Amino acid sequence: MKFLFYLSADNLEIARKEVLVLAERYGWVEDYQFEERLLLLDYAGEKFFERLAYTNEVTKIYDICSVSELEQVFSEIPVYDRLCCVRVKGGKGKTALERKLGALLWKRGAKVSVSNPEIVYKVYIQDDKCYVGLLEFERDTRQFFLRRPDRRPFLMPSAIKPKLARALVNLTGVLEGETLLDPMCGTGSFLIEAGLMGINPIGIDFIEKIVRGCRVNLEYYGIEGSVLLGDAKNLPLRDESVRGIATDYPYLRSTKAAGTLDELYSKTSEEFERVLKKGGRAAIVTNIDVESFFSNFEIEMKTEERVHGSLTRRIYLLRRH
Amino acid sequence: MKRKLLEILACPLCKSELEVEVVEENEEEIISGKLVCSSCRAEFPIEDGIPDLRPPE
Ligand SMILES: Nc1ncnc2c1ncn2[C@@H]1O[C@H](C[C@@H](N)CC[C@H](N)C(=O)O)[C@@H](O)[C@H]1O
Ligand SMILES: [Zn+2]
Repeated sequence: MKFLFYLSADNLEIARKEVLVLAERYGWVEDYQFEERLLLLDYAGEKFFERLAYTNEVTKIYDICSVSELEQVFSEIPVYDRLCCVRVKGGKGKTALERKLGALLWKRGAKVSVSNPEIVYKVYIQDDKCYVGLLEFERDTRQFFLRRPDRRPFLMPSAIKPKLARALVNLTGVLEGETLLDPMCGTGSFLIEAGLMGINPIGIDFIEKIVRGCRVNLEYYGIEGSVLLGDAKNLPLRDESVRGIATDYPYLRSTKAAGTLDELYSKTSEEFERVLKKGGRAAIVTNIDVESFFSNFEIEMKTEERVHGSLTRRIYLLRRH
Repeated sequence: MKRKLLEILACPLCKSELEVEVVEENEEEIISGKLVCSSCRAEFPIEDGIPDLRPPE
């Protein structure tokens, strides 16, 4: 089956990898292709769309055509008795095209309603290529905003936002009832996103006041998880006990402090590899290049995000091999 | 501290199995007690349902 994933422009690398990681965990991918903000997946298996953070829309594709073949596909595409509408993304004269296509549907007995449709016909127009299908899923953007880190009862500055935190938990490929570990959990950004998706969250932090505040944040969101006082350098956990690791490392504040995080990177690299299950993943956020510390891992993804102009984030997806 | 947590929890030092010495408990979690290793014999306190499993550095 063909699905179009209309991706968020934030980071296309994360957006694409997020879909592909969940698709390989939930089902079976025959093939895929990328074209700017469009990701086409030939897919079978269980739907995972409600979990996606960097995908705005998911459409089940009926046909791919040129602008001139568009009226003919709208003469063939199945019609239903429930209220429908046509939504066009790309090009100019979008509203006029939606009205024109809606009239083609009506000709075959469709009930077109713009106010309360149950079915949405989707047309994506990119470089004289039209992707036609039915809306399967649309992400509620309001949900991440309502979970903004400044809205939690225990607040700390520089928290990872819900959208990036959810994308990173998804990149580990962790499923419902499996364990996701955040060994430098802070206010619990990663723990919250994991818990909301049905994953069992485990948080570790070496400051007592922080583990207490984090536990209050979990209570606040109604999440069942464990928050322990410990050091990420010496994990109080058995070998091969966790499916995924998602974490934000301490950032270097000054170039004068170069090498001070070397021990933390070396110890956690060995500890993450020990504690992860076979083929397990760690999605990590740093502000320095750490390739040399994680040579023991397969680096599946490396992306960058400049945040202040003083801060450039490095985002890695590491796989145990 | 949830009891089901002992299934994946290990000593932060030697990574051996831990034993819980319950002082105060609840229907769903351990409130007060100690965590003792079966190899190192290293002790770790549990206060207000929080185990302090930080190394003794
Ligand atoms: N070795 C460690 N073990 C456990 N928690 C740690 C460790 N180092 C730092 N933390 C905690 O990690 C949290 C902050 C980090 N996630 C990094 C946030 C942010 N990138 C920064 O540079 O501050 C704090 O709550 C720290 O107490
Ligand atoms: Zn021990």
